[PDB]
Amino acid sequence: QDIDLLQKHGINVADIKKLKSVGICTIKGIQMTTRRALCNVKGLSEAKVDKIKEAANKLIEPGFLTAFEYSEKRKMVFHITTGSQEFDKLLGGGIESMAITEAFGEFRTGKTQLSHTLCVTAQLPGAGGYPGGKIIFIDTENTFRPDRLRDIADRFNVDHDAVLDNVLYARAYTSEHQMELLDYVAAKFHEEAGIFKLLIIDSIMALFRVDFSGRGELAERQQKLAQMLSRLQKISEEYNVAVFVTNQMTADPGPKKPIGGHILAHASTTRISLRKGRGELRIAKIYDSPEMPENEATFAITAGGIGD
Amino acid sequence: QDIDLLQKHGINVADIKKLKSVGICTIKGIQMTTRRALCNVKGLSEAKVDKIKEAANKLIEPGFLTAFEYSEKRKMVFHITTGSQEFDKLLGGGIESMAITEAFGEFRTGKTQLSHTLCVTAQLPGAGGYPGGKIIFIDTENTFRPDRLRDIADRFNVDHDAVLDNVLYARAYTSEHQMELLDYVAAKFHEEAGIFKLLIIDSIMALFRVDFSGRGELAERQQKLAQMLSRLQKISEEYNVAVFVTNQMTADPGPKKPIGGHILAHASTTRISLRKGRGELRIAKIYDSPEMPENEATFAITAGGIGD
Amino acid sequence: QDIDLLQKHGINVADIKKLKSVGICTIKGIQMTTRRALCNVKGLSEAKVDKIKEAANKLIEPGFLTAFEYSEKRKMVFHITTGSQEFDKLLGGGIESMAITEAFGEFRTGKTQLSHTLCVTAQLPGAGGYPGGKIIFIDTENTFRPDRLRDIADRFNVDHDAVLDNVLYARAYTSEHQMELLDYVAAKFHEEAGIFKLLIIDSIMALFRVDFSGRGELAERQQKLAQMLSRLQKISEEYNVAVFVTNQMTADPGPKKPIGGHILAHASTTRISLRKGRGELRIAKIYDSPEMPENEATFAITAGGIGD
DNA sequence: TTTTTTTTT
Ligand SMILES: Nc1ncnc2c1ncn2[C@@H]1O[C@H](COP(=O)(O)OP(=O)(O)NP(=O)(O)O)[C@@H](O)[C@H]1O
Ligand SMILES: Nc1ncnc2c1ncn2[C@@H]1O[C@H](COP(=O)(O)OP(=O)(O)NP(=O)(O)O)[C@@H](O)[C@H]1O
Ligand SMILES: Nc1ncnc2c1ncn2[C@@H]1O[C@H](COP(=O)(O)OP(=O)(O)NP(=O)(O)O)[C@@H](O)[C@H]1O
Ligand SMILES: [Ca+2]
Ligand SMILES: [Ca+2]
Repeated sequence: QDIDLLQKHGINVADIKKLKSVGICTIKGIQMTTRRALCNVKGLSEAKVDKIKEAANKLIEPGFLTAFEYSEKRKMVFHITTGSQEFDKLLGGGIESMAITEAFGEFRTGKTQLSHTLCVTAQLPGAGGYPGGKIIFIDTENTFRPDRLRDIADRFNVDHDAVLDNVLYARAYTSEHQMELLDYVAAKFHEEAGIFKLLIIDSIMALFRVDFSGRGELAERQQKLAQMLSRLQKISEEYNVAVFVTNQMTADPGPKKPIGGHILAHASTTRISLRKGRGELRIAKIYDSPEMPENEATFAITAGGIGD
Repeated sequence: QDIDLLQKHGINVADIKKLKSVGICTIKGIQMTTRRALCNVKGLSEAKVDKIKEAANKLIEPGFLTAFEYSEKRKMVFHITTGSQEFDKLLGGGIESMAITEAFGEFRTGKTQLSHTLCVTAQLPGAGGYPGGKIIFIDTENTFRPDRLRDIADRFNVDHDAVLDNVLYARAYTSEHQMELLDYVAAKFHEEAGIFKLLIIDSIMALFRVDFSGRGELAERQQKLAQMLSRLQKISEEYNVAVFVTNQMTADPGPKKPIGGHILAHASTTRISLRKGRGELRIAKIYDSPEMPENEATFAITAGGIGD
Repeated sequence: QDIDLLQKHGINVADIKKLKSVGICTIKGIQMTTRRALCNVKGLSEAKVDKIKEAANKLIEPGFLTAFEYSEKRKMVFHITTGSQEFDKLLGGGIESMAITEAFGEFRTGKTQLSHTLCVTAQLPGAGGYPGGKIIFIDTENTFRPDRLRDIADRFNVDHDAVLDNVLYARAYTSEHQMELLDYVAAKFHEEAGIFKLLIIDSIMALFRVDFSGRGELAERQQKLAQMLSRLQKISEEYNVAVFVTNQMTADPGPKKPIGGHILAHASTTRISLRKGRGELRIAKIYDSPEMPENEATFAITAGGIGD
């Protein structure tokens, strides 16, 4: 729902352009920002504020739904399969939409091999009537290889040009670019309404470790990180996409432990750990999930991505 | 792209000299440093900060590329061959640019024999139209021998004077010099734009083991090390060179294990282990690589470097 | 190369005496110690620290040399011959300066017979214009015999008094004395500038085996040892001497193996093994060397030292 | 909230 539906509610059209200057295009963007993010960042009068907060209430309802009539509103969620059959039974059918799925691993356990398989598998028609669409890949470690996507595209028998032209790409150079680029992701989702399906970020803490070193900067690091994860949760519901996030690990003297404190641990919905086993086999295990229990499976990082 | 393109964007020329006093010469140096590294280190003001961050946006784009149109931007990456044919098929053609390749070994497995061969092989025209250029060699163990480069230069039939005058050299005496010298490497790459090709460091952890001994100094050791590896990754993309890094090993009581924790293991792109086999034959094996699988080969440390 | 050249750079003369109280006499002693070894061991302000680190930069250059112009700076390295002709062709002319040469053996293979020959041979004029000088002998096993040096001094036809007065001697009683005595070696090299040539230690691990027994003290043993070997490498370049080190052996159930783990194996430059053969003949073999290949020779421990 | 070290007989 675009924002032009409010100028017929007595709002000036000049207020429509200034709401687009801060990054608000849809009517749910009004319902997520506070009154403090409009009054004290633009600097308008507070009579100018509730005139567009009253106009947003002449729309999608304020109130309550039953759990039964909400459950049929939850049918638009899809599941993007990962590439192997046992790994989908862990997650319940693959990587869920309207959520943040985080898969951390130690050193070589296939986290950019998993993100390269999803750049091909999310373009194919699959289970539940999922039609497939374009993909945005924000990079952090400089480990995206386009000719590695060719080795996976011949396993599913898809042509070379259709795979690489449906994958956007941008490298974030510092931790300010990781919050700069999320303005261009929200604008890219807004134009082609309903085409994009997946947003893959590589290691989100790969740039926070080196830009906020020490203990005197720990309080700012977990505050610039929490404002990013709340933005990723809002984008994932405003436009109905799936977010996949790679994480790193540290030791624990007093035995590993994921980087990022309780703030990354609470905001994430699904948590997977990849370990290394027999040769080219990896072992995946669910820590945190609202519905799936703790179980294990086995990968195979082959020449065509992740298999069995 | 030099930094003089911003004084035509209303910036004072006095701001150009103070940006050079902290080590920023190119326009990508602006795009990598934060706003906190300019405001809270140098004598500048807030309003003085976004005036040069707005001027840097009137340049190379912020936005997104497709993977297909990015793949032809990835043609400027080269590959420096190592000296033997089977060892190049492991890495995919040799040591890649825009990356950090780390080769660790146990005790005598040819790690300064491999770094002496690259001081000759990266000056010769080779595969993919790679023209060859100068080389910077930062030393840590005091094991660089100039008359050892003569024994390798006669194998490729190159004169003595042309080999030794295209190899710079500096010994780092302590772990502060390893971060001091990387200012002079960035200045040396900046003058002759496009001549240097390789940056070889010897054992980067040979000075961190003895300057930060104990467990009360483990937290500072892995924080001064992470700020160095992020600088090596930035230099390797700002000027399009290849970084080669030697590492040592420790035991593992509970069987070897490389020195340097998960921080060196994540920042490195390619990981090679050299073992000792039959006599003068060594055995190389890939652990970590974004594209190449785990396979093995065989060396021969001869009198002319590494052969077959 | 004394430290008085900094009081003409605005430094107080009272700072000159406190730098001598911690063992810094030459300008290269500033270039090897960190900023943490001056700030947190003396307890000065950190404005007092960079005032002498800026004053040390108005001196011998920071920067880069070519390999050709460095190769003529490597002409001051000498070679101390061992006493037999075939054993010098292994090492390339004898025991090199600016390095650490370690010769381990099993039980009776002539390691204090080799260290007694070098107490005479390093006082004689030899190849490459090497003039000969005084010798420091740190003992660990109580096996230095002065009247054994007389039997070797008549083979080279040198008088008795000139041999014994050019050999200093001190016995280290425990593993704290091995780090205590290296303060007096640095002071002895500093007074007669250019007279001393050799520093012979006997078995450096003969006192670390008995003072750190167990596995609960293995982590401290290899950390007090690594701080000693980095001090021996720094002294060997600060004053241009040669270091010779004797080592012991252990078994290997799962066949011998040298005592001292990967830390002694990496810091050592040249590694020789002495085996026993036909009667009074021994067999020497190179393991680790940056330039010489693995080859064998034969000794003869005669009544006048090592011969052919 | 952050960060792994180190072979013996
Ligand atoms: N095409 C391929 N076929 C088979 N195995 C591969 C292939 N590419 C990579 N591998 C293996 O996959 C592992 C590396 O995968 P990768 O996704 O890079 O792990 P990673 O965790 O991302 N590395 P890092 O970023 O440092 O944590 C190594 O074991 C490689 O040998
Ligand atoms: N003057 C000499 N003439 C001939 N043989 C000698 C003489 N002195 C010692 N030896 C022999 O040399 C061997 C001892 O040499 P030595 O250098 O002490 O070995 P070592 O390894 O140092 N002993 P250790 O310190 O316990 O390992 C024995 O075989 C002696 O018999
Ligand atoms: N010119 C040469 N010809 C043949 N073999 C050689 C030559 N120079 C060295 N070697 C051998 O190469 C090995 C040493 O190579 P080197 O690169 O020093 O290993 P390294 O791992 O760097 N040693 P380290 O630094 O302690 O780990 C030994 O086996 C030597 O015998
Ligand atoms: Ca990765
Ligand atoms: Ca002895």
